[PDB]
Amino acid sequence: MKLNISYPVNGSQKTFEIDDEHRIRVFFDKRIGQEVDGEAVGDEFKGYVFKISGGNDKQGFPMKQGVLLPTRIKLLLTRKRKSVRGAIVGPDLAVLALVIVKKGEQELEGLTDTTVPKRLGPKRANNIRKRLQRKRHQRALKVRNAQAQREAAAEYAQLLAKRLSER
Amino acid sequence: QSERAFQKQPHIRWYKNAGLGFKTPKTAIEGSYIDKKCPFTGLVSIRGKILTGTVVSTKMHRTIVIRRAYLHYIPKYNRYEKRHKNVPVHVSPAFRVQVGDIVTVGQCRPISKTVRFNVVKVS
Amino acid sequence: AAPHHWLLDKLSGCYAPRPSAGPHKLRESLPLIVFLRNRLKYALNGREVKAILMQRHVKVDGKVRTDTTYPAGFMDVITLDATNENFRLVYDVKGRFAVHRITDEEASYKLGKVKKVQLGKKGVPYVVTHDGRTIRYPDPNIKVNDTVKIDLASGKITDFIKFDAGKLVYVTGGRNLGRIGTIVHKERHDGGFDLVHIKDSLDNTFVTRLNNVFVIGEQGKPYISLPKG
Amino acid sequence: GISRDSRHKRSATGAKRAQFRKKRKFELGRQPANTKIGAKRIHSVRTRGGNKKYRALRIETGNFSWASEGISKKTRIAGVVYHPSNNELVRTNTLTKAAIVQIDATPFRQWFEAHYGQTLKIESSVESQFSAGRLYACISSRPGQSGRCDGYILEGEELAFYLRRL
Amino acid sequence: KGRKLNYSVQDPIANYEAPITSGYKWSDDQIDEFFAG
Amino acid sequence: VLKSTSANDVSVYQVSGTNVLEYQNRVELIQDFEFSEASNKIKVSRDGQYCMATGTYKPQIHVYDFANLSLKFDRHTDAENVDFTILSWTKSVHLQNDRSIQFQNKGGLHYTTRIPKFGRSLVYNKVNCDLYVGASGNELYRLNLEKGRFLNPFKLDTEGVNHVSINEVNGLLAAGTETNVVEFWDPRSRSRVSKLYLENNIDNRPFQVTTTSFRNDGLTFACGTSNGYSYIYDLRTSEPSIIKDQGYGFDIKKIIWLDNVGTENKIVTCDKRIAKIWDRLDGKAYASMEPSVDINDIEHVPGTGMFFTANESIPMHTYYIPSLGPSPRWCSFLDSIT
RNA sequence: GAUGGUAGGAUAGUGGCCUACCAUGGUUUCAACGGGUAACGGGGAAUAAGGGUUCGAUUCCGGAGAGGGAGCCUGAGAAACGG
RNA sequence: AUACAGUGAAACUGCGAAGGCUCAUUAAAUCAGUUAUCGUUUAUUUGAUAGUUCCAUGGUAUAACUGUGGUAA
Repeated sequence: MKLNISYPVNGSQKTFEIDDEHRIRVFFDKRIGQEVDGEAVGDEFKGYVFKISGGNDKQGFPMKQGVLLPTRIKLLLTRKRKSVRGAIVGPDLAVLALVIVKKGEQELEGLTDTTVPKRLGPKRANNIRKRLQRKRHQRALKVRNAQAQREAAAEYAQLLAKRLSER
Repeated sequence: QSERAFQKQPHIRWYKNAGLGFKTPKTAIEGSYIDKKCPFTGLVSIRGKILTGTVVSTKMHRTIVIRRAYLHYIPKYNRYEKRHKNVPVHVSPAFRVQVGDIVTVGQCRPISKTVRFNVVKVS
Repeated sequence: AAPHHWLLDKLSGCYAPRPSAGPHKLRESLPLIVFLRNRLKYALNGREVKAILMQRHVKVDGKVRTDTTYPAGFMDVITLDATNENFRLVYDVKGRFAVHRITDEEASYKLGKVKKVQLGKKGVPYVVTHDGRTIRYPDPNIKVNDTVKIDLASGKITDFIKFDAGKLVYVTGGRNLGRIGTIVHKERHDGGFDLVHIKDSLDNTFVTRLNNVFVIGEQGKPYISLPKG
Repeated sequence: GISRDSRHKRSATGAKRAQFRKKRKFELGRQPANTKIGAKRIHSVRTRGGNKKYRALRIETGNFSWASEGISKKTRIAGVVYHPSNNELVRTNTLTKAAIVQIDATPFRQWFEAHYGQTLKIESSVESQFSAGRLYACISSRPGQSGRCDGYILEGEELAFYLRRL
Repeated sequence: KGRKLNYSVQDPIANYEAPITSGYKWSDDQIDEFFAG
Repeated sequence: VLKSTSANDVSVYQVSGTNVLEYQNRVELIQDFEFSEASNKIKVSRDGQYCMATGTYKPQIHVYDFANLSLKFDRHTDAENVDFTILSWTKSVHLQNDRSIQFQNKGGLHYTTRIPKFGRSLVYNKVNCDLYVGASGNELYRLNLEKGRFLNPFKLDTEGVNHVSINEVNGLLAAGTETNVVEFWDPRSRSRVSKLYLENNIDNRPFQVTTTSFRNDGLTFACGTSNGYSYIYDLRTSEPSIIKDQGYGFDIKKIIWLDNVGTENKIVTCDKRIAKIWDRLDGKAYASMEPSVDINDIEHVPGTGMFFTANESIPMHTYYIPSLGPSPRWCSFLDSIT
């Protein structure tokens, strides 16, 4: 199997082609979200814990989180009949995705000891932290719209009053 | 004058006038008859055209079957074959129309599958 | 593919210009392309009548309204800025759109038949016409088929012509479409063939409908000027 | 529903050989949503542009109107005992227009005691329900079209007008 | 009583299902000695 | 691990409840299990898959494939339904709230016929193939699927019948009327055999029997009421019974056995809000299945310990009991998650 | 549902358009209802031509169909040539 | 022109395609005009048309993008 592993806070991710499936058999019949130990997948990474986060099997088909039935099934997604592998991992995964949420006993020259930075700082004002002439013009046009319309309406209602007095 | 459920009443005793040269009798202004689809109190409003003729049958209630013979200038066999027409019409509280009885009707708001006319006059 | 009213020569094309939506109906109007291009011939084709519409010479009913298929119906005063062109277009005696030339004090107004008077919402009397000028507050004695006179600078009714026996009426509709003379007879029926009847040179008689006729003035004094021959 | 057209049926002359047409969009008969009592759920269906139509199925908060003063106040629903536009409709206890349904009249008690002082001029066979709690009231509004349950109370003449029936 | 109880024969349901020979696993004598009383 | 409600020293679980980190540890079993704000009636077919759930507004048919964990289709039927059965696989017969009857096929809507009066219940006969339909009045009708005729309708008492069922191993036609009489007809003779009367000790008002059931021994009969009172019956001293008042007691609608799985002599009762389960020969509650909304009816999947309700909310609840039995082969990791 | 009445449902609303109840109606010799084609032809459906007298300009034959019936969705407008 | 500044592959966007073949034979029910809809829907065209306020600016969650990959696709 191949194991994709991601250390999210440092920003690191790498795949590891692990053969010798009795190392793999710790993950078997454990669906998405349930944690795992490093102790029964490896010896050189002990004290390790990985939250699984899906994985494409051979024939490339993804698993969506938490349905049932670790074979493939035909569901309705974003609505048409798409084929989707079950959330439970068994013997026939090509890659399996993992998030390491605690470093254990050995440094990794791919994951721990090497890291990438972020993209770019914020752009919004409140995101950087954590117009008034338009406020003049809006209020002035609003009070002028009132002093035009609400006076002109009564100014022809008084002409109706003149027609009613003359009639 | 109440043989059915569900508050047989006018729908807002009540009285109105369609105008346009057709009288409303005094029991149809102030009387105990409901006038659900008789256009003088009614719920319907008047429009369209007004047709006149005698009757054939008034067997069922709220069905006035008018006859209407009219002249048409036939050019084909150069003689007038005589016309005949039929139209069902709802009642009014002004005349129990029997056989004969040339009456007229005004077009309004299809009531059953085939009636758009309701009696407004008897003479 | 054309109507009869446009005075459209047959050797013109294949597709006829449908007018767009607007004040008047499709069946009682001519657009600006059939007005300017092939009737009084200020253009030669659709490209240059769109060019002068983008230049905005037209001032129909005192507003510009730059559009090719704008449905100018009855007596919308087409105003053109260059050479002070003021055109009131009415019906002739054989169904077409006779476009009379008028002057500025006559194109400062128009008239319109009232269609209905309503107590619509909030106690406001109400009046509509064939271009749909919903203008506020006429007198209570506006019946149907009377004639308001629009201001054409603001929208207000300035003068009013009452529909009664002995008024000068214009007939636009049916087999009497475009006749003037308004007096042999009056006959209001109760739903059809109801009208005031119109004379001829030998004072002949004619039948039409109420909605297919509308008043333009008095017996000898219409304040509209009319073309002659 | 199915249809709204005379083409599937016979006229006043007795014609035949129909075989007419594939039915259009504008013969649209939707399903009859028999509105019941439940928790308030209104389906917001579309028609004719943005003409949203409120199709109520499980409405409760009926605004029923005190007749002699015209006081439309809020109450619950119990059940319809008589409605012979379908005599099985009262067997199944739905809620349609012009039905006579029962109401616990406790806010009408509150309004009477609030704008008259004392508790109990009004008719005796509705004073019995003033005492007990359940009064008869007939639905005016259309939950299948406007989605609401409004109605008017039974007061005297209309009361006996229905009580002699059932 | 027009559409009410048309005692006619209808086309698609005339062979919609098919019967069974033995049917009840009991006997009819077991019916008689089941609810004699 | 899904949470469990408190009970009498026993555990139950719900999947697709009104409440059912949770988004990323979702425990959804059947995708698109939600209707248009209510539910009419759900039942599971005789074979190991293909459950059918009737609709609420623009009512549908909603066949779910159990070996695909999702929806197959939704045939929007013409009227709102009350009762139906399934006739194996693809055929099924329905009757709506109006007096009309639909025959769904693989293509769907094979016929629409009618009955002269408004109907309330339908059952099918496996032997000689006549569906019996109970309606309002003197009238309990037949539609035989052999030759499509009509049969000589069974003459009832005054008001009618709320439920009809035939016995399976021997065919004893039940008909739960309004005047407490159960009106057993014989599917052989087309005549009555008995008119058993139902009694109590409280006698609030003249209750009407609404639920009838049998099982596959052919000797007992489960009876209901319009009051929340289960009843058992045998031929052995058929005048008394054993009774079960329920703590809320409006109208019991679904009483079904456990006659094909282990932990025997147990029966499920179900009224409008609660569904409980108790044991025979004592009348003591094994468990109960209290949801957060009312119940339109229920059903129990055969061979295993799971239940499917039709309720008045947007989804339907499924109830798993890990002491009545296991979870089935298509749900065979429910025992691994909880 | 034939003909109408009362009420509800659905409607964009009128409407037996659909359902409960009720009445036994309605069209017709003053042509009901039914019979077919030079109904690949006809009805102005329209232009007419300065001599062709039923050739001589056109809209429409009827409704459907996007492999086959069924169900659903979108939109000012649809039971969509494009789901 | 050290927070933007022109060319611009590929992505969101506004719109485009805005009306095309064959098959079974309907007698004013297919069609044409006309009456009406205070019996009704309506984008666009046009004319009109808004008065409730107790002790200097509001929140994370997704793209495009990077990076690790699966699958014959």
